Amino acid sequence: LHKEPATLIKAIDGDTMKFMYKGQPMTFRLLLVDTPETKHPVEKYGPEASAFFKKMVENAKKIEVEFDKGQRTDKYGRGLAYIYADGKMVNEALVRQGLAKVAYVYKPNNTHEQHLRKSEAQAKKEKLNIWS
Ligand SMILES: Cc1cn([C@H]2C[C@H](OP(=O)(O)O)[C@@H](COP(=O)(O)O)O2)c(=O)[nH]c1=O
Ligand SMILES: [Ca+2]
Repeated sequence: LHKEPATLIKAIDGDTMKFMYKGQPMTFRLLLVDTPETKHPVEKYGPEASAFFKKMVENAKKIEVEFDKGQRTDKYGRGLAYIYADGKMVNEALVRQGLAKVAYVYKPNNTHEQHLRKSEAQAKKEKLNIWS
């Protein structure tokens, strides 16, 4: 896997964002996680997850996207990646706070699954947010 740059245009919710990627605006969706819903007809921790994601990506010097080994987009045309803000994976950061659950684990895009599950298990043991 490799990391590629991208530019933040807008944070949408806990797990979806608009990026300028190779000079074209594109929606991206975090791999392997689900933040609580705030759009579709509001789940507990949805606004909290959304705020955490927004703050982490808005404050970054450098944003990178890392595709996994399979599909790079989902059926809605969203890019599927691990997103890094100054080298810190946002997917893991949300899970580690109990603001997302490991979810949507679709092979072959499961490279960081165990890493994320370990963070989830720590958030759960610490009784954080969704696990509280
Ligand atoms: C994270 C992810 C979501 N999806 C799809 C599954 C869900 O489709 P359906 O909407 O048809 O259920 C939706 C979950 O995204 P959201 O959590 O943004 O709604 O996006 C993928 O196909 N691949 C992925 O890797
Ligand atoms: Ca979601």
